[PDB]
Amino acid sequence: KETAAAKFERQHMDSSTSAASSSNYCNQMMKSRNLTKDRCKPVNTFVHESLADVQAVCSQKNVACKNGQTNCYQSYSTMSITDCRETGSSKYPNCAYKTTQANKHIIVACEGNPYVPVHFDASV
Amino acid sequence: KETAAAKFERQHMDSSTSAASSSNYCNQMMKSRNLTKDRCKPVNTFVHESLADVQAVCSQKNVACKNGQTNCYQSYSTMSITDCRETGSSKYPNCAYKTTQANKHIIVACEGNPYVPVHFDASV
Ligand SMILES: [Cl-]
Ligand SMILES: [Cl-]
Repeated sequence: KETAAAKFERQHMDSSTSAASSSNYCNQMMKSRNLTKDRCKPVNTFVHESLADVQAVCSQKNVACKNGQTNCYQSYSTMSITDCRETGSSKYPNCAYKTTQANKHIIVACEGNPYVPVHFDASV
Repeated sequence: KETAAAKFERQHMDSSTSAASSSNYCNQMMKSRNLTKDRCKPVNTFVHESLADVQAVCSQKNVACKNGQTNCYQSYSTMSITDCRETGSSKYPNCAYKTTQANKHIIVACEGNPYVPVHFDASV
């Protein structure tokens, strides 16, 4: 079984690009990170910063999670992110995504020792 | 019982200001929109655009909702928004919120006739 920290890395980290460079970014990344294996994951955000910068958010601003838990943290700075969301034309196994690049604060849930991101809650 | 459309208006519309003007915006708005009545709503976004502009999103870009439903729409343009999230010092009945102003696309779920926003899904 994949650890929670490792799943977060796979689903939400893309440190190898500064930003989405085209409309096809999401189609490509959703496939390669294995998020379209048996069904199309409807919504998923990738963060274009170093793993260290994202892990650091776990010691930044403590805020409520949307679900009411108290282990969420909001980045002090904005980060480059890409939101991927299925389009109307999307139908497994032919998943199709809209790519939206933005620079926003991120909010992650953190857990464990070391205390690291395990869920992506939202961007602001 | 409040209708779904009316609840969306109460929870998510603030057309009377162009933007949050101070750190106390959320404390004030969460109280006055009756979102701290019996418990502190952990997270809530207000949109600083006309009701008509927000309703119009229901005929803009169709995208997946985070929960996998297909009735979500992403605004073509960015909108002024304020995210309100409970802080660590927050404890009912003394709710306390962090105010974060941003200009982002909004994503809403739409339902009914007329086809209007009934949930705020996310911002991008
Ligand atoms: Cl996500
Ligand atoms: Cl919200």
